[PDB]
Amino acid sequence: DDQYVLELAPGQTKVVTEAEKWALRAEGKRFFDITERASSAVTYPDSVQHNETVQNLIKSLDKKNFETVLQPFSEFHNRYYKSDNGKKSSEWLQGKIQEIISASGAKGVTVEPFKHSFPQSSLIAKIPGKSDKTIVLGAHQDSINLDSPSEGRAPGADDDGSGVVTILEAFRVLLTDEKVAAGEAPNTVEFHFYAGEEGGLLGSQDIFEQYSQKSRDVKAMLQQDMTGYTKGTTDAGKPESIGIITDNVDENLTKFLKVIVDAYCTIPTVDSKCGYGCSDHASATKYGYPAAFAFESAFGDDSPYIHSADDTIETVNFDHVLQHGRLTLGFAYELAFADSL
Ligand SMILES: *[C@@H]1O[C@H](CO)[C@@H](O[C@@H]2O[C@H](CO)[C@@H](O[C@@H]3O[C@H](CO[C@H]4O[C@H](CO[C@H]5O[C@H](CO)[C@@H](O)[C@H](O)[C@@H]5O)[C@@H](O)[C@H](O[C@H]5O[C@H](CO)[C@@H](O)[C@H](O)[C@@H]5O)[C@@H]4O)[C@@H](O)[C@H](O[C@H]4O[C@H](CO)[C@@H](O)[C@H](O)[C@@H]4O[C@H]4O[C@H](CO)[C@@H](O)[C@H](O)[C@@H]4O)[C@@H]3O)[C@H](O)[C@H]2NC(C)=O)[C@H](O)[C@H]1NC(C)=O
Ligand SMILES: [Cl-]
Ligand SMILES: [Zn+2]
Ligand SMILES: [Zn+2]
Repeated sequence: DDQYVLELAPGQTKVVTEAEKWALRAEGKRFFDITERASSAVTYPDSVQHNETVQNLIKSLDKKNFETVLQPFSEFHNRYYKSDNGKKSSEWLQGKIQEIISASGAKGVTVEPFKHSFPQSSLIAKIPGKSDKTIVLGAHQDSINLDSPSEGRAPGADDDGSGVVTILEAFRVLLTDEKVAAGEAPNTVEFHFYAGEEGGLLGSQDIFEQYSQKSRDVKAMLQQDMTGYTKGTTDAGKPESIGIITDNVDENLTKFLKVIVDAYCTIPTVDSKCGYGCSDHASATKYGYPAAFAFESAFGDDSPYIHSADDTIETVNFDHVLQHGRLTLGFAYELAFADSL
């Protein structure tokens, strides 16, 4: 005591100290932290159906908005989920989401905190549709410095500030569609900003456990974690691409994600695996929901600065973030209007 229980592979657990937990992370191992829960097909459209509408919404994306939000978000000393910094950064992000909702005038759209047993709350923004079939867009809002998690500097600009501002800007543009804002889409859309991802997927485990216990009908979940770093790709002489993960994800949903990238982005896809417990999509998968995951690059070309003080906004390519904004908008809109899910 304190003893943390980690799940490193299906049905395989290890009891560790907190220091050993961060040492595992530093070696590249991921896991679910299951300390508090110690014993714990959908067919998609074959092609895009709303190309004219989505192409017009894409013209409203503004890459200056990514940097306007990411700069002050990264100025929190860290956004560590067990720190008062992480409570304050979540409250700040909640205020930014609320400013977008209030300025849209969309009567039924809300954001609410999801409480956890640590100071940093997750955030869920909801766009009600005509049915409770739900499409989820996710990113994690916490950051960590693995050499000193509680008090170490962690700007978290790429990991995962980039994903946060990607889906926040897609959320803003979605609310400019009159039918979506009025609640007339056949399906409900939610934007999730997960707390405590760096501690072992703590916030997304809580959310999808509760959704499963309440029989929430999640028809698709897309996670984005690190959407901004292209220098590794360009240094290697490789084509700028959207990375698509192929393990711990739903195969049909991943095929649909590639349809979305082919239709709405101007760069190609590149497949990789990233292992067990890799990001918050793994929590959706664990609790039985179909999930997919996109990120910045091919395997091994991602930011080498993550989990340190050097994960700064100067490493982020906002033209690449814009490509992820386009795919987020297309994924959300096409599935919001997929009445056969
Ligand atoms: C959703 O909706 C959106 C709309 O919002 C849809 O957008 C459409 O998307 C498609 C696909 O992405 C686009 O098609 C592609 O468009 C470009 C057109 O680019 C213009 O420039 C060309 C180059 O011109 C320069 O160079 C010439 C050299 O001769 C100069 O003379 C010029 O001055 C320029 O400097 C130009 O050639 C094009 O002209 C053609 O189109 C006009 C407009 O209709 C005609 O007047 C012309 O006569 C001529 O037909 C154009 O003005 C093209 O480059 C793409 O063509 C390639 O791909 C075709 C399909 O594969 C293929 O048949 C062509 O031969 C061509 O192939 C060439 O390129 C390949 C690589 O790309 C090579 O491998 C190959 O060897 C060959 O060299 C293609 O036409 C639409 O433009 C775009 N439309 C709009 C309105 O935005 C979107 O499709 C929708 N999505 C869905 C439904 O999923
Ligand atoms: Cl990471
Ligand atoms: Zn991350
Ligand atoms: Zn991380």
